[PDB]
This record gives sequence, C-alpha cells and structure tokens, in this order.
Amino acid sequence: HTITNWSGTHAVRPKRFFQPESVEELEKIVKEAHEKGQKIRPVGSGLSPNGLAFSEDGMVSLALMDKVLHVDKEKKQVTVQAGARVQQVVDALRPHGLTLQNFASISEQQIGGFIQVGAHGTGARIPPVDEQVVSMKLVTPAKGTIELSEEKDPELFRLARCGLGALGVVTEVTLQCVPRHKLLEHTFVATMKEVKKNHEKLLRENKHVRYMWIPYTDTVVVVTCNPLPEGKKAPQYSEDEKLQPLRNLLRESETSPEVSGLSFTELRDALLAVDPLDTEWVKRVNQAEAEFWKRSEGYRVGWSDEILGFDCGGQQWVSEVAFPAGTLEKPSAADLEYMEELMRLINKEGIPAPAPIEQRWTAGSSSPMSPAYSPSPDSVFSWVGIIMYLPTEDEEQRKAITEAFRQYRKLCETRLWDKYGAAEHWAKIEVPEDPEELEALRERLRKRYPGVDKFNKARRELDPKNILSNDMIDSLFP
Ligand SMILES: Cc1cc2nc3c(=O)[nH]c(=O)nc-3n(C[C@H](O)[C@H](O)[C@H](O)COP(=O)(O)OP(=O)(O)OC[C@H]3O[C@@H](n4cnc5c(N)ncnc54)[C@H](O)[C@@H]3O)c2cc1C
Ligand SMILES: O=C1O[C@H]([C@@H](O)CO)[C@@H](O)[C@@H]1O
Repeated sequence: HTITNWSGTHAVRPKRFFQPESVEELEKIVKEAHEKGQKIRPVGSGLSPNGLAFSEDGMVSLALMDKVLHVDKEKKQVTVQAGARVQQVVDALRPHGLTLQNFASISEQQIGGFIQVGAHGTGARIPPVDEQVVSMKLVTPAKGTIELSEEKDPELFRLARCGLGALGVVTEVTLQCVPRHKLLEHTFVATMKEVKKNHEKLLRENKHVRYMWIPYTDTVVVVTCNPLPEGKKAPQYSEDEKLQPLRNLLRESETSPEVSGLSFTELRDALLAVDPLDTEWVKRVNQAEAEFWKRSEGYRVGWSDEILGFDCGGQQWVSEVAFPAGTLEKPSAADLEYMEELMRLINKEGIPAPAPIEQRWTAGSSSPMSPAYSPSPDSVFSWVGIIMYLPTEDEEQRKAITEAFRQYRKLCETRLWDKYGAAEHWAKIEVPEDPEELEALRERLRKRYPGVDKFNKARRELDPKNILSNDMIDSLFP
C-alpha cells in the first residue's frame, strides 16, 4: 500500500499500515507499538504538499472511523470521528442546518489532518480551523485515551489540537459550527492602486476576501463572499469568449479541437507545459489569464461549502506563509507592502512565476503552534501562497520546475519572511538538505514559535519512545 500526496511530489510505502474500525482497535495498536517501540505516524488523506504524515516505518489511518457521533442542536456543535473527511462532515450536517465557520480550497482533508496543521480559509474575522475545536479525544503512547477542552488541561488542549500528529492519535473532535447559509460571491478585477484605495474597508465590511495576484500584469482578481439576506438577488461573456485569450495563445487553425474540452485550469497547464521556466512565455500566459478573469466579473449564489471551494488546477509546488497585519481596530499596510515587494522581487529576478499568488486573511489563533498564533483574538494575519505548476509527468521537466520553485521560495525566505515575521504553513514547509539552511530554519522557528520548548516537553511526556514522529518532526524540533 503506497500513499502519494495530491501533487505526486512525495510518496511512501510504509512497512506497517493500520486502519482500525474502532477506538478499542486503535488503543490496542498504540499500546502494542508503544511496548515494541514501533513507529506509527498518524495519516489522514495524505494530501499535505510536504508529506508531513509520511513514514517509511509505520502509519495509522482513521479513514474507517468517520461517523458523526453527536450534534448539540442548541450550541451548534458537532462531535465527529477524526477520520471523517471535511466533505463527509458537510454532507452529514446538511439535514441539521449547520456548516463549518470556514473551508479550505478543498474538502478531501480528514478532520484530524485538517486541525493538526492549523488549516485555514479566508475572512479577517474567522480564525484557522484549530480555533474552532471546542474539544477532542487523543490516544497517547504514555496515558492512553485522554480528553482535552478549555475545561480539561486547556494548555495541553491548545498544544495538542494543532499537534502535527506528534502528541497522539486524534479519534474525536467537537467543532463550533454555524447555521448552514448561502453566500453571494462577487468576482471583479482591480489594479494595485484600486486595491490599496478600498482594502482597509473591504477586509472589514466583507465576511470573506481573497485576492488572486497575476505576476507581470496589473490585474488583481478580487473575490468577496457575504451572507445573502434571505431571498435577495444579484458585460456578460460566453464560456467560449472567456477562454478565447488562452485558446488563441495555445494555437500559436482559426478554430481549436481536443483543446475545447480543456477547462480554464487545464488550458493554463497546457500553456505552461510549452515552456514552463521561460519568463517571456509565462508573461504571455499570465496576460491571457488576466484577460480571462476580466471577462469573468459577476456574481454566484450557493451554500458556503460550495462557494468557498476553488479549482486549484493541476499538480503543483506551493508555499504559504502567515504574517501579522495588525488588528481589526489598528490596520497595517503590511499585507499590501508584502505583495508590492514580492511583485518587485519577481520582476527583479526574472522568476517564471505563474498565477495565482493567493492572498487570504484569518483572525489570530490561541493555538501556540498556529502560524497565526496571537495573544490578541482580534489580530489579523495575511496568508500569501506562491505556486509553480507541474503540468506533465516528464521526470526531467518536473526536476527543473522543482529546482525553479526551490529558488523562488528561497528568494522569499531571504528577502521577505524575517522582515515580515512570516511563518510557513505546516503542510507546505520543506526541510533543507544543506545543514546551514537547516540550522537557519530551526533559528527562524525559535523566532516565530516561542512555545516550541513546551511542544518538545509535551512530546517527551505523551510520546517518550517517540513513535508518533518522523524525520521531518525530529529535523524541525530537535
Ligand atoms: C489542493 C490543495 C489545497 C489545499 N488548500 C488548503 C487551504 O485552502 N487551506 C489550508 O490551510 N490548507 C490547505 N491545504 C493543505 C491541507 O489542508 C493540509 O495538507 C491538511 O493537513 C491535509 O489533510 P490530510 O487529511 O490529508 O492530512 P495529512 O497530510 O494526512 O496529515 C496532516 C497532519 O495531520 C496529522 N494527522 C492526520 N490524521 C491524524 C490523526 N487522526 N491524529 C493525529 N494526527 C493526525 C499527520 O501526522 C500530519 O501531521 C491544501 C492542500 C492541497 C493539496
Ligand atoms: O495548497 C494550496 O494550494 C491552493 C492553490 O492551488 C491556490 O492557487 C491554495 O488555495 C491552497 O492553500
């Protein structure tokens, strides 16, 4: 049984692979692996871009433990087995009139894997998902099955719920839901100047805001979503006219066959496949994409779970950092300054950077390991995601792009992250081979994360034989 991540950038053939159907079966596996000193890294859907959950030695999946256990109608709360995919939870909650406060760009993540990395959506007043956990059960190699909440060892709770699978196997999570509700989604394009003008008010007056930045253009795609006051309503280009700049650029007879079945994101892939690391060509692809978005202005209505998802396109390298951008009441220009510099940087160095650079916002988290950890609840973090696509399975083309991206992320590390106090998404952080880079990263982590000594303390205590951790965890936290 091989496990491969979403983008096929990491795979693992674990010597031992468990898939219990019950807590009792899980408890027994962890007791025996404790006794025998055998590795058992928790794995959810295995999607993490950086293979965080992977172990050559042993992995345990709770995929078969995926029921909604309890819905507290009054407090709008759901208790669910960790192996439930976010999508299974949404479907289950449908009849009870509830949804999650936020969704990621996909919903194939297990609830366990979702909370253990502090995954997030967008909305300057909405925390990452780890802040939405009211309680959890956790099978530990030292103390068996323990229960954590604000009431029950609140300090361990806040450490554990965003634990990177290093503190125990989550079996059960209770989540603070909200009423199931429709969103009105408004997509429109702006210039940086137009973005700057309205930004401060836009974040604060719209429930969800997302900017898709298009390198080597002055097109920013703005997507706002707000609840629809019950029974409210809402140029207009065909699909063929929207896709026309991309089809014309690919065909370069008058027409296009086979191509016409390709979606917007499949066209971008086929276009980048042509000369992925040629900047002049990527400038041409990003311009064609800007034209597509300019022809895609308008409104959509759907349940929040349908609206808050995004087509992320083909296999890819991603890097996403969270950095402080003030609070609700004291705005910071840092989120827009970061993007100015990032665009200036990409031109300065001729980076063949495709679109989009995704920019989102979350409220702060009380979880000490959250990239958006803050002591103040009304802090605001901007998250900025850079991307390079792997549009084919040409092993040589994928190697060149892997290196291209390594240097792109490396230029953001050296020039921006320290300056802006940026922390890497736990599912997207890669471990340097160069020990100078590796020490540098550990130094960066001690800077971002003050409670790192408490995380290792909690590991010694709950996982003394260290069967829950892999080379990644040990290399990041020694
Ligand atoms: C296309 C795509 C889009 C994405 N969009 C977003 C996004 O919008 N926002 C965002 O924040 N993230 C996003 N991600 C990242 C994603 O949410 C995380 O990688 C998430 O951790 C994946 O869930 P999983 O079930 O695959 O977890 P895995 O990768 O399987 O595991 C993640 C972590 O959880 C631990 N773990 C898993 N199950 C358990 C358990 N039961 N008990 C204890 N520890 C456990 C693992 O050991 C590991 O540390 C995206 C990823 C992809 C590929
Ligand atoms: O990992 C991730 O990839 C998505 C990306 O493809 C956006 O262009 C992003 O939403 C998510 O965090």
